Amino acid sequence: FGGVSVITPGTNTSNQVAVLYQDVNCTEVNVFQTRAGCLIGAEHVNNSYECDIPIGAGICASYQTQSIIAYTMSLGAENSVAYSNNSIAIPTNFTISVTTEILPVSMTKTSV
Amino acid sequence: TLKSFTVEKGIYQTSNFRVQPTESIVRFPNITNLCPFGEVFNATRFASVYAWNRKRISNCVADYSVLYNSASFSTFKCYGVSPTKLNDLCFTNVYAD
Amino acid sequence: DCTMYICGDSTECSNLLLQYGSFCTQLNRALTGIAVEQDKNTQEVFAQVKQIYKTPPIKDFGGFNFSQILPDPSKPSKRSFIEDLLFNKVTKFNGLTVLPPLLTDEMIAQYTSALLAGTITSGWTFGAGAALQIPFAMQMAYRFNGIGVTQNVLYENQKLIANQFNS
Amino acid sequence: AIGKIQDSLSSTASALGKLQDVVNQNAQALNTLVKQLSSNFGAISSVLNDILSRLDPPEAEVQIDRLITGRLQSLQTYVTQQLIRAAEIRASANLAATKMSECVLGQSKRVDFCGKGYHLMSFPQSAPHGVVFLHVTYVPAQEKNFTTAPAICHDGKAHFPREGVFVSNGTHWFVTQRNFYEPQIITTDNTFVSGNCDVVIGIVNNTVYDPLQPELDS
Amino acid sequence: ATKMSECVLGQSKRVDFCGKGYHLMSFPQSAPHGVVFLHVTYVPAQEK
Ligand SMILES: *[C@@H]1O[C@H](CO)[C@@H](O[C@@H]2O[C@H](CO)[C@@H](O)[C@H](O)[C@H]2NC(C)=O)[C@H](O)[C@H]1NC(C)=O
Ligand SMILES: *[C@@H]1O[C@H](CO)[C@@H](O[C@@H]2O[C@H](CO)[C@@H](O)[C@H](O)[C@H]2NC(C)=O)[C@H](O)[C@H]1NC(C)=O
Ligand SMILES: *[C@@H]1O[C@H](CO)[C@@H](O[C@@H]2O[C@H](CO)[C@@H](O)[C@H](O)[C@H]2NC(C)=O)[C@H](O)[C@H]1NC(C)=O
Ligand SMILES: *[C@@H]1O[C@H](CO)[C@@H](O[C@@H]2O[C@H](CO)[C@@H](O)[C@H](O)[C@H]2NC(C)=O)[C@H](O)[C@H]1NC(C)=O
Ligand SMILES: *[C@@H]1O[C@H](CO)[C@@H](O)[C@H](O)[C@H]1NC(C)=O
Ligand SMILES: *[C@@H]1O[C@H](CO)[C@@H](O)[C@H](O)[C@H]1NC(C)=O
Ligand SMILES: *[C@@H]1O[C@H](CO)[C@@H](O)[C@H](O)[C@H]1NC(C)=O
Ligand SMILES: *[C@@H]1O[C@H](CO)[C@@H](O)[C@H](O)[C@H]1NC(C)=O
Ligand SMILES: *[C@@H]1O[C@H](CO)[C@@H](O)[C@H](O)[C@H]1NC(C)=O
Ligand SMILES: *[C@@H]1O[C@H](CO)[C@@H](O)[C@H](O)[C@H]1NC(C)=O
Ligand SMILES: *[C@@H]1O[C@H](CO)[C@@H](O)[C@H](O)[C@H]1NC(C)=O
Repeated sequence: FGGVSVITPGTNTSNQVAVLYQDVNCTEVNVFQTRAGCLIGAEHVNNSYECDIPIGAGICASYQTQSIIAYTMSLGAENSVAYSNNSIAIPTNFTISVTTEILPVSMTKTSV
Repeated sequence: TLKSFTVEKGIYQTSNFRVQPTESIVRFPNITNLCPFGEVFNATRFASVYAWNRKRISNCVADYSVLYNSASFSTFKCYGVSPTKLNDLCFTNVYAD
Repeated sequence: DCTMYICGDSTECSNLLLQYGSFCTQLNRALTGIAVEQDKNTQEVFAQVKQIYKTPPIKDFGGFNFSQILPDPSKPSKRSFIEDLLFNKVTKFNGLTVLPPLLTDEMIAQYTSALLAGTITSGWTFGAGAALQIPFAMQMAYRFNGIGVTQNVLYENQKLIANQFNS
Repeated sequence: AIGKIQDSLSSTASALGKLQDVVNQNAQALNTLVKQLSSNFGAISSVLNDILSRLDPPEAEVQIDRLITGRLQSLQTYVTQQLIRAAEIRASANLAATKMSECVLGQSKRVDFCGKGYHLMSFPQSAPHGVVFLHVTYVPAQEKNFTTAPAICHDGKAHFPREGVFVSNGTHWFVTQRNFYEPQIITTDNTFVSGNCDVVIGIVNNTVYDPLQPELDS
Repeated sequence: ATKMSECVLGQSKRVDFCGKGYHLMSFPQSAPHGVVFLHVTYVPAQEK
């Protein structure tokens, strides 16, 4: 036995779904085996992308051109630093950026 | 599960996969001895109230449908167990006062 | 599983729990939010850097030794000796399951390696914005000037401070 | 940047996801509390008026006892998540108050406390059941590679910058502030003398201009 | 998260936020279900 989780995009986009059977092998149940369980209906892709629908154990799913794909999520673009003992990197130009940060403050004063 | 006709993008746990059994295995030790319940119920003489008899019965098979189909019993109230689901069970020891 | 925990494999018991409303649903949803939260908290405590920085093969850090904190390539998992020391000192059928984390130990170690490499090679500039390469002696000169100590102290006692740091 | 903020807030409706999640959690808790009234909790009917109209008190008391037992358990459970949710709401409100006090009313030198980059100021905005901060930050854009040295030999003495780091464009050496390229002639009014060249690792040879010498010569 | 953000990505001037003494810079390390920091601090030793 094991839990059943459905991986789907929004119903506005597509009605295609991907089914994950939690913490079981792909024996009793386009099949991808993960550490989180048995994934059926999602294609396996070598390429890594940003996580959209998290699954577990580094596996994330997304709806891309169309079918549901599964991949190991990327940690970001790799950027080596040209470090040496006699080189400095100093900015020559700057930009002023405005960012938006939202924090909840009040909860609805419900009296029962 | 979401009680809605529109599902947003994400993962949702909905049900639980279970393997259903198809074979029924019922096993009891194959004792062919007839149980002495007939001697207990059909004894010629019963003992007194304070000196109540106690018959320990072991190594037998009893069907208990004789207690059902006999209409001579004016008092039959079973308390701790359902008497109809008795032939499908097995017990350690049975005592008949 | 609330249903399997209370009334596993019993239709009458399931019918009785259906009479009590959605207590079963409430406790599963509560554990779903907790399980999401844990991965979320891991995300803000670890994934605060956009790029994965890697240290150069040259270890000329002014005498500062970082081989004990930097990952070892020989190991299949990219972890340090110290990280292995931490990981070595830390120690069913009733419907209870354990969900694996979204980020496992390998990408956690990769995130820590990226943070360490960015810190060592750039000071605070990789967190402020683009990673700017800085010599480590000059970086520690900035840090010493940040606490009211003149940089001449570092530039006269670099060997002593490196030896004390290694010790 | 403010125009881009306006465009982003007009386009992306999911930017207020935290506030929408708080509202949705409150609505779900209230809906659960409402729907729990329909449960029998072992009684023959979930309608109190139906129980009162159908049964005499000696059995109706047992039935309403089961009903109020289930209802009080549901109610105290609901109160439990209400207190917990109020706890993280209080924590978020304390965090927002600390953020606004240290970030709007002042200039916080904490990294990433007021968004990514070097913090200049922030402006709070009213929101339904929340507050929205617009963090104005200083972010570098364009950079270049330069050759640097920790100290400079003038006459065997070690010179260190009072503020900034020595840079070189390949032929000449300059001193500039740390977060912006602005090369200046390395003079005695920019650097201070401490120690000698035999101690500093990686010291180089240059010429330090003295403004007093042309004044004395003229 | 606050300790890593203001202690690894920068130089905090808060007392005892990154260990006893004058904080300079710190190292984060991976741990099971946690994070462990190596705070490098400046401590005076000999006085007159
Ligand atoms: C620094 O960058 C800014 C943009 O981020 C530059 O400003 C632009 O300069 C070009 C000239 O090449 C103009 O056509 C644009 O209209 C300017 N943009 C704005 C918003 O005014 C600026 O020139 C750069 N400065 C340096 C010294 O590189
Ligand atoms: C940094 O310190 C480590 C020890 O903690 C050094 O590793 C040792 O290197 C010597 C040879 O130099 C070996 O004989 C030891 O067996 C090594 N020990 C370990 C634990 O690896 C390392 O060489 C030092 N690096 C620098 C730059 O000095
Ligand atoms: C480094 O910067 C210096 C600035 O002082 C440059 O020197 C000037 O170069 C221009 C270009 O022909 C001349 O017109 C000036 O007379 C020079 N001034 C001095 C004081 O020498 C130098 O060319 C730059 N070098 C590089 C490689 O960029
Ligand atoms: C800066 O210039 C001085 C000379 O004024 C250099 O000193 C020389 O050092 C070498 C190596 O020890 C000696 O063989 C010479 O005799 C020294 N010169 C004199 C005049 O005594 C010094 O090395 C230079 N510094 C750098 C970093 O190049
Ligand atoms: C569905 O998606 C389209 C874009 O593909 C959008 O224009 C439309 O408003 C969306 N409708 C709903 C139901 O959200
Ligand atoms: C699944 O079962 C097969 C049976 O041969 C076994 O080899 C494999 O290791 C199992 N995998 C998992 C994920 O348990
Ligand atoms: C990834 O590429 C290898 C070849 O290098 C191939 O054998 C493998 O099947 C590919 N996997 C996927 C999921 O495309
Ligand atoms: C007692 O005698 C009757 C005779 O009809 C018989 O049916 C019954 O089985 C006997 N006793 C029991 C309880 O076995
Ligand atoms: C600095 O030099 C390195 C040499 O590898 C190069 O990769 C990098 O792009 C250069 N950066 C700038 C801003 O010139
Ligand atoms: C920097 O390291 C190189 C080794 O590649 C060495 O030759 C050079 O002298 C060093 N320079 C300084 C200033 O330490
Ligand atoms: C300073 O002098 C006092 C006595 O006046 C003495 O107790 C103390 O140990 C001295 N401290 C040092 C650092 O010499």
